[PDB]
Amino acid sequence: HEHCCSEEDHRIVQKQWDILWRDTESSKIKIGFGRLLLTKLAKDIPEVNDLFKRVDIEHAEGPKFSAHALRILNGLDLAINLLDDPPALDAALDHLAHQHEVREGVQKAHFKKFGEILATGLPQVLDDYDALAWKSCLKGILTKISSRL
Amino acid sequence: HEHCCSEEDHRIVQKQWDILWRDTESSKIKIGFGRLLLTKLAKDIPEVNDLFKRVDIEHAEGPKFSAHALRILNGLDLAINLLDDPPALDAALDHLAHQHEVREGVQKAHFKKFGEILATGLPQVLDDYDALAWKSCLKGILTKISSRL
Amino acid sequence: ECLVTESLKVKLQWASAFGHAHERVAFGLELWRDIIDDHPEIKAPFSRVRGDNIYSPEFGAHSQRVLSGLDITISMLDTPDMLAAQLAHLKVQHVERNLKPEFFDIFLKHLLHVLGDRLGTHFDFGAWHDCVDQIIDGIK
Amino acid sequence: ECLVTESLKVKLQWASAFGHAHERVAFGLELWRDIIDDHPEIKAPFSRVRGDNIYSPEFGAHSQRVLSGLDITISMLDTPDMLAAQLAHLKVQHVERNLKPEFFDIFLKHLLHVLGDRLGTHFDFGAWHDCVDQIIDGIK
Amino acid sequence: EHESECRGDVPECIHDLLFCDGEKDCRDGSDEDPETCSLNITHVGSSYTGLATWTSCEDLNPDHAIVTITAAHRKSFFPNRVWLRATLSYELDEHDHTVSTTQLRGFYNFGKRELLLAPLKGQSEGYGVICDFNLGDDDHADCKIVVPSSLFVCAHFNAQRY
Amino acid sequence: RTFQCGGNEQECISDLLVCDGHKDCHNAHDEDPDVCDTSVVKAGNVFSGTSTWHGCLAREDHVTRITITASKRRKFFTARIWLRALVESELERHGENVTSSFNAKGYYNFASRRLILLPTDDHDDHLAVVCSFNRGDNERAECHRVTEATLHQCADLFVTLEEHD
Amino acid sequence: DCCSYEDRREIRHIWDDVWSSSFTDRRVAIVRAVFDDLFKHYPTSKALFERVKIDEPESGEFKSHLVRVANGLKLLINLLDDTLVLQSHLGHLADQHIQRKGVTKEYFRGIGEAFARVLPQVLSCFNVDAWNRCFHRLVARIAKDLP
Amino acid sequence: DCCSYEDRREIRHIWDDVWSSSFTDRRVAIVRAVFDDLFKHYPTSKALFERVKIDEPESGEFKSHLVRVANGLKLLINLLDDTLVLQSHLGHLADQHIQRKGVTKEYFRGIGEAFARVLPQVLSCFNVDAWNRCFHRLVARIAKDLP
Amino acid sequence: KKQCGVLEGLKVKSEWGRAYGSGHDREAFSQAIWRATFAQVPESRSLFKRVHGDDTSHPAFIAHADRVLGGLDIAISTLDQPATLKEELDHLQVQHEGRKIPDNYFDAFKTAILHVVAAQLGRCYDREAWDACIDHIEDGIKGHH
Amino acid sequence: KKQCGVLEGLKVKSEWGRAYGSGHDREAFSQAIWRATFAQVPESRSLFKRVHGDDTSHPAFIAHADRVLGGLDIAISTLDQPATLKEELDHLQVQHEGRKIPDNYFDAFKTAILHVVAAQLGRCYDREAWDACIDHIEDGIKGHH
Amino acid sequence: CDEHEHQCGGDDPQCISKLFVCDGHNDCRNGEDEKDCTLPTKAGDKFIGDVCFDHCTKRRPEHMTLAFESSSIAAFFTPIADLHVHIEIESETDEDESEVSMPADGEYSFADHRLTIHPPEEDGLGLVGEFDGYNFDRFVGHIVHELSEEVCAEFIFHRKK
Ligand code: HEM
Ligand code: HEM
Ligand code: HEM
Ligand code: HEM
Ligand code: HEM
Ligand code: HEM
Ligand code: HEM
Ligand code: HEM
Ligand SMILES: [Ca+2]
Ligand SMILES: [Ca+2]
Ligand SMILES: [Ca+2]
Ligand SMILES: [Ca+2]
Ligand SMILES: [Zn+2]
Repeated sequence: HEHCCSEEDHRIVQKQWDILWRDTESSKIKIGFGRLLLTKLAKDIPEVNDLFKRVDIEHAEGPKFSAHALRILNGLDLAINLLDDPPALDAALDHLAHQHEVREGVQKAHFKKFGEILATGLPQVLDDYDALAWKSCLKGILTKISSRL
Repeated sequence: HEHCCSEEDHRIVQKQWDILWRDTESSKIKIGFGRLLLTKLAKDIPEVNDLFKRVDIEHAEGPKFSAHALRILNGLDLAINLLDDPPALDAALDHLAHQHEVREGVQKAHFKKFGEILATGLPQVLDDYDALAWKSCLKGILTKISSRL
Repeated sequence: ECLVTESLKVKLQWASAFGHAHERVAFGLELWRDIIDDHPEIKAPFSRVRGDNIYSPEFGAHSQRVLSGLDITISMLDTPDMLAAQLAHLKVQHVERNLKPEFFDIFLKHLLHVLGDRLGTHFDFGAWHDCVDQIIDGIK
Repeated sequence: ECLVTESLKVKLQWASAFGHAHERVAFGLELWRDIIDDHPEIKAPFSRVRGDNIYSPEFGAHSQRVLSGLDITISMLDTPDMLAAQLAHLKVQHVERNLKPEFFDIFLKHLLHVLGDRLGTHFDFGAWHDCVDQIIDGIK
Repeated sequence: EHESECRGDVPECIHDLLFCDGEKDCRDGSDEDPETCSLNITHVGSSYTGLATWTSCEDLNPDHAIVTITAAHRKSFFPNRVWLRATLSYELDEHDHTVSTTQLRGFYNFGKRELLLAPLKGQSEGYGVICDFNLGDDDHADCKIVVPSSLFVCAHFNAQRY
Repeated sequence: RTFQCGGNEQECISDLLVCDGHKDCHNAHDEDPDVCDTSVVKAGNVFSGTSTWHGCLAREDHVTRITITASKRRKFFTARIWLRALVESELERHGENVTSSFNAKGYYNFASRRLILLPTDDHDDHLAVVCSFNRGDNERAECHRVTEATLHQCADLFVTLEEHD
Repeated sequence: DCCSYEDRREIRHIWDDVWSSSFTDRRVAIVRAVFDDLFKHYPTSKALFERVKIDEPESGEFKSHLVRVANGLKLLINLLDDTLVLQSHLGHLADQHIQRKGVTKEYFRGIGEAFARVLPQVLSCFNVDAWNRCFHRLVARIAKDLP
Repeated sequence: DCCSYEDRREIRHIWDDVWSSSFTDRRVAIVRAVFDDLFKHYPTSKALFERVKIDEPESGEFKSHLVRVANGLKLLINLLDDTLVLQSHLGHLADQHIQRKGVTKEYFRGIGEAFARVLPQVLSCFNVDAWNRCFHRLVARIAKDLP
Repeated sequence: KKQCGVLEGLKVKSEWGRAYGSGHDREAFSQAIWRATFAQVPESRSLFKRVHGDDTSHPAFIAHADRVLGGLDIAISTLDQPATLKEELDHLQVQHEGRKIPDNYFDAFKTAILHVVAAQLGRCYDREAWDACIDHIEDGIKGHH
Repeated sequence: KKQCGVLEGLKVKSEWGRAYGSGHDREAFSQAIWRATFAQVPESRSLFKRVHGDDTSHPAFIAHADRVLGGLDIAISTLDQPATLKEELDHLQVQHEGRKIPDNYFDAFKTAILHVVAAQLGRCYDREAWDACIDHIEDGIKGHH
Repeated sequence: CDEHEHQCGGDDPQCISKLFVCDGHNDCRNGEDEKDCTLPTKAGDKFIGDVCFDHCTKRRPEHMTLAFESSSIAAFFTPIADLHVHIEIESETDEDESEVSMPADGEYSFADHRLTIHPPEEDGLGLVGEFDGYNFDRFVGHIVHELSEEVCAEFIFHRKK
């Protein structure tokens, strides 16, 4: 239970997640990627479309949503970049829990799915992907984030 | 006007010009090369044949000329090898100017041509050639040599 | 079909593979050599750019110009309006010559073979095939 | 004919060449690529394991499974009773498909070509040819 | 590997298994002079500490590591090695001060001047530790917390004695 | 870009804390007075030495004279000493002794004991100078003339603080 | 119950000690010794291998089998650095056992115990826990649909 | 007015800062911003690009153009280490502009000024002189017969 | 002295990429910035009482910091997409309105950022440019000028 | 405490591989072992009077030592082939019967081996296992238990 | 400094050609190239070498004495002092017991405090000892193949005082 997402584990994740932000046009990427990630979520579970209604998910390319795409995708960044400081990461995530707690409609099963999606997506943009390491870490993150619903 | 044939520039020229003298039979090379260089000059401008008459240019393979081939080609060496000591190089070249001044018949247009020839020849014997660097340096040299005519 | 990720992947890998300065000429050369040895029929249209001697500067130049265009197209996979236009523009510069549409199918075969070496096992064949293909058909 | 030394030689060289972990996938990949480019007819039976995209994980898996078996056979060259059995076992897993016996003659051609690169001039071609051959016929 | 140089003026190399065994093995006998066979390091109660900064086996942010010797005997007929037992302790939570304490077994190599300890086998399978005292004296060492199994470096800490 | 702490409690610190006023290292070596002696680059200090050229100029081995003009230290950000300085180069050109000098602005970083001096936009194209005081003291430093862009090294320059007597 | 990267490294080494020689002999005796422990505990399973002639221990038809098992394990471990491929072959390895009528989810948990009892005897410095952890992750996926 | 090797190195770097992303967006805005400065100073030239539809800035038929120009420049710079090839493509680049009726020797000297005014704004640490030097050598050869 | 236009944006957006960095550099970059901010206006510590503003090194705050720069990232990272940026800024604007944050603080926080960034980038860094853009971004969060 | 069975054999056989080593390590490994043996029972030096047992560093003895380990190698290296081992042991048995070698010495020599091997292998080494096998090998040379 | 240049040290370094060290002209600003020109191995002196790594000598001897017979410096080329040396050796086997005193020429370069002793026997083996710079009572002596410059024997030589 304590061997999940270990130093080496995340040291890896971190390294691999960086292959992404090598070029200055991170925005275009983060957006496109996050956009797709959320879309593919609403695809498999529609009751989501209503949750992201507030951010005009109806218009994927709409700034309203594009901004959102960043915020989330960028939050995942924060999570990953704090992997090497458990107490901080903890706090950082707990905070994310609360930001999701007051958003009724969002249930655990959503994250479980988003996780599966994220796990099938990453390896499509990263040539070097270590499924084992990632799954280990993503789990810890996604869980702590939804631990309030 | 002071960025022509800079330290890096000639450091390069020098390095590339050395690819040539790796084998002990420098004579055979210097000669053949210098021989060709002068020949190809008389080819494009015949009034030259009369200048090199004194050294039996008529007999390209004739020792009389072969020796000459060296002297000249070897002078170019001196020039190149003193590129990293402007005052010396200067003096060394000025001297070459005088050795050409008292040789009537030799006009500037000759050097301009010899330069173009030299620039088309070098890259034929050197696999690694940096046209820009060389042209920069060869210019400075050829000019200072003919600055008396 | 080249969607959003399948592009970024290529856009990214192209970076590492292609490279910068000389590293490129090397790439181009290696590429065309493998292509011409497989189908010497191509040395024909490349007559204007000394295709007989691929190591020559004349051809070297060409080689580069080519890869460059490829760079452009690849850098436009995300924006359709520009790609569709760019591709159409390239088709014209080609159609004007006896070009067996299979030549491109060949070019592609090798471009992948080469990137394969350069990138190694990480090379996302899928993404490239689906993506570079679309670029060829727009010129074929 | 693969005697006692001619085996140990291969058993040993296989070690250095094949390698460990990733080093292997790389080998497998390089191998199959060269094979498929030479005879694209093979992409056919490899349809189950995405043979169109050799860089895919599906095929990658396969690639490895193969080499592994090859490892086994090679590690049995010294013990005949096990080899004869193992080989027979492999023949079955293959016969069930339209497999031109020449395919193996091809596979061998490349396996040697590749080991050639990996091992260099030390590569004991003789030993391998005499020895790996004996493994193929038992499956051909 | 498996050899260390004499401390004499002549940098001769002799096998580790030969230092301090009672028989002049080095050209000059440097492998037997006291300045070499000093037990100063393996003295009972000896303790070395530094700041462990982990690079491979635990969340933990730089914390204090302490490898201290708990008992050590030298079999009369086999002097080459000073078999011993020690304890490796490193802070867990810098705030509530919890701290891990694994018991170790091992020896000290006169040749390499290296302390090699591993867990006693059967106690939560913790870590081991390698300390080189090649730092010049008997009080400074370059310790590295390893994983017994592969001696793979879990973390590193430059230690001092006291 | 990181600061190594005391040889006993070894640990890395970002030079944005190099010497900021808050104990960041376990041994606090990142606030140890001797690490942050402002005197290294006290205004008025003068460093001279020979500049041997091997990269971007056909200059004869001449001397350079870096002299600190001024030095501010933001009270809300101590990790850096901002400073202005005067770089002179007594070199021989066409004829006799000339002097090619220029005004510079830059900073001093305790963590690396690096002193970076860039030209005050002097559009005459001067090579930024860079010194490291890695020599065990605050008197001597190892410098190089470089292009502000690539930081490519055009020349080697070993300076020494001039005595005031 | 997570196979850490460190643990993988641990195993990627532990293995290099059992799978040293390129000669069957060793690996055989070990894999065998493993099964003997499986059969002494879940005798039932024994019958499953009549196809390979377990009644003839030194048969060769069976020895070869043992090797294939060994090598199949080797292949797994030697894939721990290429996750994605491992994840696939790991599935393929399941299917090869699902079509083998009579193979329970239990027998696997049983062979797992086997190694954990054998390995610690064939080599020293065996991180039983680390092994156990990553072995379970491997087994779980193999016999997910096996029971 | 000589493009030194050092200068080449300077540029081979300066460029790596503008031509960072493999996404059009950036390079576009820059090359555009460059032309906008060419047109604000030599408005005559504007007409020359009706073929690519400059009247439709966001057209795409035009954006693609900008890119081609950008990339054409990129290709040049990324050739500064292979002199001989550069010297040839540099010619080929001329011919592509000589056959473009209406392109003066002036317009080039004008776009040169353009960059020298734009670049220093899109990135810091721009050796305007070094750029200027090697850019002129490039331009000169391109429009030697253009006037 | 300059407005956060097209180019000046690209410049800051790029330079920010280098200064921001990742991993520990980040956890510090933010650290440094906040220390510089609070050092300027100790009064402001009272606003982050909820997220341990008393101890800049407390995980809670570390998170907060790293979380703040996060937004700033999105902001800067989109200075070339007015449409989107607009949104992010507006979003932030909300998370802040309500808190009595004087233009006094924002000013200090900008200064902080600038000084740290300058310390991090060494030589290649345009001050005016950043000033202009950090400003434009802050304006979008206050609503003022 | 354990018998030299199948596995315990493989273990010793493997560990021995590492401890034995080659070249100089060997010339010493043996050296160390003998010194440890003679130190225990100086009485035994008298038996190797023929091969300069007086000076453990004399070539004659060096040979002898390196020669002895040799047999021990064959022994251990075949603990997994009872058939063959049996033979080697028997062969040794002969070269030894006749010499008044008390079970007392063999005991010391085992101890020696064990202590040195442990010193050489550092951490990965099962004592019981070696004890058990070195024993089984010695028994095969004495004839006793 | 470059391959064939001498470093003058000090708080302000300067590289000059090794052909200038101890030549009579003040080539270095500081003067190093001329203030330390004392010849260590001068006529009469004897040096005893203790072996510690011998993979080539014909005798693989325990020691090796190095006697300096004569030494003269050319008045016009101070940078190199020519030496005449006898390399003595005390061998002793089972089949015999030999003694040797092979004579060889050699020079000492103040340029880098390195005395090169030309091969004594026609087996292509010569000695090359480089001095500390400040010691002069102990130098590491490498026995090499002149042609190749391969090291195959190291002896620590001490001045027999
Ligand atoms: C690990 C991935 C996730 C991260 C890191 C994450 C991050 C975020 C962040 C930063 C916000 C914006 C809070 C703010 O600034 O006001 C947010 C809001 C939200 N998240 Fe997540 N989220 C993740 C997964 C999910 C999942 C699985 C769901 C799906 C039901 C979800 C549903 C929402 C909703 C509905 C909002 C409200 C957005 C709005 O209207 O403002 N999130 N999330
Ligand atoms: C950079 C290339 C050149 C170099 C370095 C060079 C060098 C020399 C040298 C060393 C001499 C011999 C002086 C002596 O020892 O008495 C010489 C003589 C001469 N050079 Fe050049 N030269 C060069 C180019 C030219 C050109 C372009 C011309 C063509 C008109 C030219 C015409 C002559 C003539 C006519 C002589 C007289 C040779 C004789 O009869 O002795 N040189 N040059
Ligand atoms: C997908 C890859 C390809 C791209 C992106 C591409 C791009 C280019 C470009 C930009 C030019 C230079 C036009 C100019 O500036 O004058 C060019 C010229 C040409 N291409 Fe392609 N090309 C590709 C594939 C092919 C293939 C398959 C053939 C091979 C038969 C081919 C034959 C030609 C020829 C003959 C020329 C003109 C040579 C000349 O300038 O004399 N191209 N190509
Ligand atoms: C001497 C080298 C060869 C060896 C040792 C070998 C070994 C293997 C092994 C062990 C498998 C995996 C069976 C399984 O676990 O399901 C396999 C499958 C197969 N082999 Fe081979 N093979 C060799 C050569 C070939 C050749 C020449 C061909 C090429 C036509 C071939 C075609 C196949 C096919 C089509 C499969 C089944 C793919 C699937 O699982 O869907 N093999 N081979
Ligand atoms: C440690 C995990 C295991 C691995 C890695 C493994 C590996 C293998 C392999 C490679 C094959 C041979 C496939 C072929 O070449 O056709 C196989 C077959 C089989 N396995 Fe496993 N196996 C494992 C555990 C088990 C367990 C626990 C049982 C249950 C008793 C089992 C029962 C079988 C049977 C009966 C076959 C069929 C053999 C035949 O008749 O040819 N396996 N296994
Ligand atoms: C900095 C140097 C310049 C570069 C590197 C450059 C590059 C290019 C390139 C690559 C093309 C496209 C060729 C094709 O794909 O068919 C082109 C076309 C052209 N260039 Fe330039 N150019 C430069 C300067 C100029 C200048 C100063 C003018 C004059 C205003 C100019 C006018 C044109 C025009 C009008 C075309 C035709 C575009 C069309 O209608 O397709 N160029 N240039
Ligand atoms: C351009 C600069 C600024 C940006 C981009 C910014 C961004 C942020 C962000 C993203 C949050 C976290 C919101 C959440 O996830 O709940 C935040 C929170 C906050 N900001 Fe700002 N902020 C800026 C300037 C300021 C200033 C000047 C102050 C006052 C000194 C300030 C005071 C706060 C406070 C008190 C919080 C909430 C703390 C909490 O969560 O308890 N911010 N800011
Ligand atoms: C398992 C342990 C032992 C092994 C494997 C062993 C092996 C050997 C071997 C191979 C030889 C050399 C035979 C030859 O080539 O002529 C030898 C010789 C001998 N062994 Fe042992 N031996 C062992 C224990 C002992 C012990 C305990 C003693 C008594 C202290 C002993 C006394 C002798 C003597 C005196 C010789 C003959 C010396 C000679 O050649 O003059 N051995 N032993
Ligand atoms: Ca000793
Ligand atoms: Ca850590
Ligand atoms: Ca600090
Ligand atoms: Ca001198
Ligand atoms: Zn200056």
